[PDB]
Amino acid sequence: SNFRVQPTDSIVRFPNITNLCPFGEVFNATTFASVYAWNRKRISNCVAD
Amino acid sequence: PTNFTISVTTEILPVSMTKTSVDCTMYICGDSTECSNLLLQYGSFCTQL
Ligand SMILES: *[C@@H]1O[C@H](CO)[C@@H](O[C@@H]2O[C@H](CO)[C@@H](O[C@@H]3O[C@H](CO)[C@@H](O)[C@H](O)[C@@H]3O)[C@H](O)[C@H]2NC(C)=O)[C@H](O)[C@H]1NC(C)=O
Ligand SMILES: *[C@@H]1O[C@H](CO)[C@@H](O)[C@H](O)[C@H]1NC(C)=O
Repeated sequence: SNFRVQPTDSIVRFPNITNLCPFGEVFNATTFASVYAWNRKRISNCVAD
Repeated sequence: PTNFTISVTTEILPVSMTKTSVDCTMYICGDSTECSNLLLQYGSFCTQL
């Protein structure tokens, strides 16, 4: 069997996204929506921190 | 009978088949370290094969 090779390094490759996510315009957002007419919004081009 | 005949016939027989070998860890885990460390608290189902 194989006991002779152990992986050594670990590499990461992510695309070049810089602007952070709008957590603060969907999180304080003076007025929210009623539950029976809830609000749906798409999120794109984010570094989700 | 008053005359005869010489007849040549054919018979075909298998004698052997192919020889194989299986690596247990490479088939199950496949160069993973999280696996093949969980496949050590299982039993001896890889020497007996
Ligand atoms: C026992 O059987 C054999 C056949 O297994 C007989 O032999 C055959 O004899 C005949 C007559 O002699 C041969 O016919 C000849 O054919 C040639 C052309 O191929 C022709 O030029 C001749 O004029 C004649 O017609 C036949 O070919 C021959 N077969 C073999 C394989 O030799 C044999 O005569 C029989 N014997 C008894 C005791 O009946
Ligand atoms: C709501 O979030 C926005 C985005 O950062 C910020 O500018 C604003 O001051 C916040 N309002 C309150 C009351 O925190």
